[PDB]
Amino acid sequence: NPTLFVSYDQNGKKLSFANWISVLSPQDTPFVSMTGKESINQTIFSWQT
Amino acid sequence: NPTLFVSYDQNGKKLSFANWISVLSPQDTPFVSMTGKESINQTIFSWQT
Amino acid sequence: DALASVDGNNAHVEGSRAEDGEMKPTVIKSNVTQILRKVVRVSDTANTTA
Amino acid sequence: NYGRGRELMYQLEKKGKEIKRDLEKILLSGQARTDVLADQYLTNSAADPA
Repeated sequence: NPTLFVSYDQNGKKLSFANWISVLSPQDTPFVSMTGKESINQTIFSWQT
Repeated sequence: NPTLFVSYDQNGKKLSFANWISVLSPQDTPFVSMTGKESINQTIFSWQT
Repeated sequence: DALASVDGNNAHVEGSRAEDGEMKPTVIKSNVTQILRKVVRVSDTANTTA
Repeated sequence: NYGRGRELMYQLEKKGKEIKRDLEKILLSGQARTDVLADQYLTNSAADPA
């Protein structure tokens, strides 16, 4: 064990992480943002023209 | 699609060290604690019998 | 952690030009957990008998 | 670090205790004096100018 303590000699350390995460992903959904939703009952829906 | 994520894949996993240190180094000092100090002025001290 | 090696023979002249003593760092000791599981698969008909 | 405040004072406290160990082990040794005076301890004044 050296008498002079150096950074490379330390064993107990606190990594000090960033405390968060950078996702950097796109979540825009321009089409779904518009086109108001509508609720139904059956698994099939129809309309007349 | 694994059922659950296991610890082997956690990119975090904080160290969770201990907040103390154990030192098994005796410091009894029986003799020194049974002598009594006495200050002097010179480097060479003497006494007569 | 631990203190220095077996002590003794510490006599230094008034001027010695200290030679970068060799203090040593701590020692890291780690362990891992272990899972203990006990499963019981009992029927329902048996859970009503006497 | 985890169980340390600073690497300087922490390393000093160790030596502050190691020196006590060095002292007692020396007081109980069989080491003799170092009479550099060369037969001039008999005089309070310094030894010959040489």
